[PDB]
Amino acid sequence: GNRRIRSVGEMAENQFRVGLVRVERAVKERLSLGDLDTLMPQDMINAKPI
Amino acid sequence: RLVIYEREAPEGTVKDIKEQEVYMGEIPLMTDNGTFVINGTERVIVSQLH
Amino acid sequence: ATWWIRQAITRSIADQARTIRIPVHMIETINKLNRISRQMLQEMGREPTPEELAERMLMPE
Repeated sequence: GNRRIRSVGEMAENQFRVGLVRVERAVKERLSLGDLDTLMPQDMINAKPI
Repeated sequence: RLVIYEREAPEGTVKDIKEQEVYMGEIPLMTDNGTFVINGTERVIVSQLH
Repeated sequence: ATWWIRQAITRSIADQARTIRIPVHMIETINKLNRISRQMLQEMGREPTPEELAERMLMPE
């Protein structure tokens, strides 16, 4: 009852989450200096990190 | 969705550009039999007990 | 001093920070490639082809 069972789905959920925190620093970081209408939600969020 | 709130609001946005489906990552897919193909080789993720 | 201090840091990092020393022009080239792969990673939806960065970049590619 104190022993819980994980499995692939849960593990991947955690891993994808980690991608989102390390892209988060970037998103805030860019939104730090950003020009108004030039950037879009692409130039910020990367692929390799997530 | 990127929203920018007017500086010294009442909070309202100058412009919000909605970036259509920005691509982040490729997440792996599970076979009909529950294995994954990582590099051309069938792999299982063992459930963990904690 | 900011210019001088900043000049010394970068010029030092470039010079002694690698196990195989590389000329300065080599370093700048590499960074230029990383930048394109950044935009081009998600811009392309997969990632730039090995010859993709070649045309964006001046050189023999």
